[PDB]
Amino acid sequence: SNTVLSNAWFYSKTFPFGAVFYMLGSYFYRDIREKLWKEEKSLIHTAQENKN
Amino acid sequence: YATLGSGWSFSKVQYTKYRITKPWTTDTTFDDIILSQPSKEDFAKFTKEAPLFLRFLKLVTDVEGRQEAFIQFAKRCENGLTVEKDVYVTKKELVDCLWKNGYTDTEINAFEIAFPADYKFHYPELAVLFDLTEEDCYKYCIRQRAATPEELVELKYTKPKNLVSSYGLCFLGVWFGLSNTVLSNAWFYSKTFPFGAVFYMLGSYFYRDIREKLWKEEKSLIHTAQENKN
Amino acid sequence: YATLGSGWSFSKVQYTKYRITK
Amino acid sequence: GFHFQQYIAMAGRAINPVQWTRAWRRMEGKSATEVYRDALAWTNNQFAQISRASQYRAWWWQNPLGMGLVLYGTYKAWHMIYMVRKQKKTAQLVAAAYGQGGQWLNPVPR
Amino acid sequence: GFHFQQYIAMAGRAINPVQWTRAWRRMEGKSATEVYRDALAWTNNQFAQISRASQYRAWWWQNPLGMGLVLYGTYKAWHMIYMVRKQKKTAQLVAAAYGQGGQWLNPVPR
Amino acid sequence: MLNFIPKRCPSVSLLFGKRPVQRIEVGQARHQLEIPVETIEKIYEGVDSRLEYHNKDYNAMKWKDFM
Amino acid sequence: NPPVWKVNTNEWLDSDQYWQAFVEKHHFYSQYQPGVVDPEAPQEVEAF
Amino acid sequence: GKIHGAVWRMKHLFATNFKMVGHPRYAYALPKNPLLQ
Amino acid sequence: HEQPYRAFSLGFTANNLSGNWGDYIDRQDNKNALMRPARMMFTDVFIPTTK
Amino acid sequence: KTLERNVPMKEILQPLWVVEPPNFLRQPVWKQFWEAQFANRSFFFFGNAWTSAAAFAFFIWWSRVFDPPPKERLDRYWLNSPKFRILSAFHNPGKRPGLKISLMTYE
Amino acid sequence: LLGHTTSVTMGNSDIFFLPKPSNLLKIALPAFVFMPNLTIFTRAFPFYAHTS
Repeated sequence: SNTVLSNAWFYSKTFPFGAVFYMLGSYFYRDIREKLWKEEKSLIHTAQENKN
Repeated sequence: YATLGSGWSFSKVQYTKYRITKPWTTDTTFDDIILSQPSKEDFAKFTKEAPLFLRFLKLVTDVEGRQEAFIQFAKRCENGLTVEKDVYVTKKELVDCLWKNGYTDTEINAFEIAFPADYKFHYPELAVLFDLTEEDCYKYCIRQRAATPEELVELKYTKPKNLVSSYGLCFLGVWFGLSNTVLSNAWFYSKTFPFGAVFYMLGSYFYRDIREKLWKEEKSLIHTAQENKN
Repeated sequence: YATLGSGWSFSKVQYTKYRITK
Repeated sequence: GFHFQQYIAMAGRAINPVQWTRAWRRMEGKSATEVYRDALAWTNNQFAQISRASQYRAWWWQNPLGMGLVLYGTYKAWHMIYMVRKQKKTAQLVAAAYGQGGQWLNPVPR
Repeated sequence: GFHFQQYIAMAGRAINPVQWTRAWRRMEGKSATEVYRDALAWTNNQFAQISRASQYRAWWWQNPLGMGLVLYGTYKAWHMIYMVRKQKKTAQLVAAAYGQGGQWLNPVPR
Repeated sequence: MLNFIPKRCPSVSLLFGKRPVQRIEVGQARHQLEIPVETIEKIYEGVDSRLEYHNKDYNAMKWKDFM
Repeated sequence: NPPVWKVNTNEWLDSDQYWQAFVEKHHFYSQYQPGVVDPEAPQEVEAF
Repeated sequence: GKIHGAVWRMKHLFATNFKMVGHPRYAYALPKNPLLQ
Repeated sequence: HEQPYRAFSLGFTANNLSGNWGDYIDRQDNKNALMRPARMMFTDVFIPTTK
Repeated sequence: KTLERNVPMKEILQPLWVVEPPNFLRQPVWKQFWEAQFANRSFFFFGNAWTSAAAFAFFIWWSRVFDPPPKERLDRYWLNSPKFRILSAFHNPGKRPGLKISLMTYE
Repeated sequence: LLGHTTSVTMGNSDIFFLPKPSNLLKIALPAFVFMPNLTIFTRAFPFYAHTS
C-alpha cells in the first residue's frame, strides 16, 4: 500500500545500483573469488610444507 | 526428447531447498547435457593416463593381428590422452554390450581382471580397441551418457552475454510494469493473494498425497506390463 | 560449528541453477 | 520454463542494428518456409527440453505448484508491462476527449 | 540467511494466546538470565549454522551477490512494512494538524 | 513385444556383428539364451528403414513379418 | 525393446497397425464411446 | 484427451502380453496352431 | 421501441452495473460513499491531480 | 584416424515433436466431422460433441443476430457504446468527437 | 457530409486463435447440449419436451 516500487528514488538508485552490482558480480564472479582465496591457498600450502 | 534407458524401474524424485554444488574450477562449469545441447568443443578436456589401458590394448591388438593401429594410437597417446572429459562409457555398460553381442567368457574375464570396476572408457579408447570410427564411438558414448542424464556434464566456462541489453530491457520492463496500481488493488488483495496463498498452502500440505494418487495408475500399468512380459 | 575432517585439501564449491533431487 | 535470461539476451541482440545487418546477410539464399521451420523447431526444442527435464530435474524456482507458478508470473509480467500501460494511455485519451468515465456514460435522455 | 518460513511460523505461534498460557506455565522456576542466555544461544546457533553451512552448501536463492541480496530484501521488507506505514500515519497527522507540507514551512516572517 | 528393431550401426549398437553370436537374458529369472547372428540378421531383411523412432535408433519391421 | 512406459505413445501407435484400426473404430467412427482400454468387452457390451 | 488416455492404457495393457496378437473377438480369423492336436 | 439502450458489460472480472456514471452533462460518481475514499484501490492505473 | 570434426548434438539426440499434438486417428478434422455427421446422436448441431459445438457456432455465425446493425438502428446501442467512443477518440487523436457523435445520431 | 458520416466504417480486431495441446491431457471433459434431438421421437417432441 505505497508508491515505493514506483518511486523516482526507486528508478534512480534502487534498480540501477542493484542491477550494476548484479551484472558485475556475474561477469567477475570467479576473478574475485580467486583473488580473495590466493592468500588462504598460499598460507595452507606453507603450513602443510612446514608440517611435512 | 525421448526417454532413453533399459530400466523398468518407475522412478520419481523429490526436491530439496539446496542447489547442486560442484568443486570450484576457473575454466569449467557443470550443466545438464540435454539443456545445454553441447558440442564437441563445448565439452571440456582432460588428460588421462594410458598405461593401464595400453597393456590391455597391447594384448588385444597382439591377438587380433593389427599393430599399425596400436602404433598410431600410442604415438598419439604418449604424454597421456587428451580427451573430452564427460564423454565415456562405464565398464559395466561395456561388459553388458560385449556379453549381449557375443564376446567370449575368456575375453570378458580379461576385461574384468584388467580394468578396475570404476574405470571409464572414452571414445578413442573404444575406437582403437574395437577398430571402429571415433565419430561412432563419440556418438555411442554421448547416447550412453544421455541415458543417465541425472549426472551433470562439464563444459568450458563462458562469460555471460548481452548483459547491457538485458539491463536496458529489464529497466523498460519494471518502468512499464510497476508504474501502476495492480499490486495495491482491491482485486489483488481480494482474489490474487487469497487464491494464490491457498493454492500454495494446499500444495505444501498435500504435496505427496496428490502425486501418489496420480501415479497410482501409471505404477499399476507398468507393473502389469512387466509381469506380462516376464 | 567446528570444521571437522582430517583433510588438508582447501576445497571450495561452485553452484548450479538446479536443485538437489532424491 | 527455462532460459529466461537467454530470452532477454535474444531480444537484446534482436534490437541491435548490427544484428539487423547480420540477419540481412544471413538471409541471402533463404526462404520463408525455411525460416518458419527453423523457428518452429526452436520452439519445439524448448518445449521438448521442458517435457524431458521436468521428469528428473528441478530448477531453483521449483515449488509445490511446479511450472504453473512460473507461467502465471510470465502472464502477469506481460499483463503489467503491456496491457496496463495501454489502459493508462486509453484513460488519458478518453479523459481528454470526453472526461473521466466518458465511455460508461448513459445515452442522452430523450 | 535461512528458515524464513520457520521464523514466520515462530511469530505465528508467538501471537497465539494459547502459547501465551503455555509460556506462562513454562516460566515457572525460571530466571531472566536463563531466558536471555537461551535467546542468545539460539541466535548464535542460527548464525553459526550460517557460518558453517555457507562453506559447502547453497540454498535455492543463491545468486552472484550471495546472502547480500537476501539481507537487502529483508531490510527493504521491514522498511516498507513498518517505516512506510509510519510515514503514512505521520503524513495524515501533519496534513490534519497543519496541512500538507506543514512540517517544512518557513518560519513566520518578522 | 514392440516393433522396434535396434539399428545395427555402431553409433547405436556398438559391436553388433563383431562376433557370430548374440546373447540375451530372459524373464524374471534372467535365463541366458544365445542366438546366431544370422538368425538375427534375418530380421533386417524385413526391417523397414523409412520408419525410425525413439531418437531414430529403432526401425520397424513390415507388418506381415512382425505378425 | 525399450521399456514401454519410456516409449512414446504415438511412436508405438505408428509402429502398430492393428490397434490403429481399433482406435479408429471406436473413436473416429464414434464420438460417445468410453475412453477405456477395451470397449468391446462383455462388461461394456452388457452395460450398454 | 479421452483418446490420449485410451491409447495410453492400450499401450501398457496390450503391448507386452504375448497373448493379444489381435482382439479376442476376431480370433476365428487367425490361422490354426500346428502344435495343438 | 424508440428509446436508446444503456451499454451492457458483465463478466467475472468487471461490470458496469454497480454504479451509474450519468449523462454527458449531469455526471455522477460511479462508486458509492463508503468506497469513494478508497477509489485508488478500484483502479489498474491512477493519475492524480497536480497541486 | 582421429576425430577432428565438431559434432553437434542434433546429429545424436533428436527432440520429440510436441508443439502440435498427435493425431491417433490419423485422419483430418473435416473427415472426423464428416464421419460424425453419420454417426448417431452426432448430426449437425445435435448432441454434446465438439462437432456439435462447432456446428452450433457456425449456425449462430450464419444467423443475423451477431451481424452488425443497420444505419436505422445505430443510435439504439452503438452510438452510446464504450467501444465506439474509444475507437472514435483513438482515430481522432487530439479532438473531441462528442459533437460528431451527436450529429451521427441526428443522421 | 450529413448522410456520409455513418458510412465511415471500421473493422473489428478479434483474433480467433488458440493452440490446442491435447498431449497435456489424458481425461475427457464435459460438454453442453445446445439443442434437442429432433431426429428421434420427432412426432412426440411437443408432447414430451416439457418432461424430464
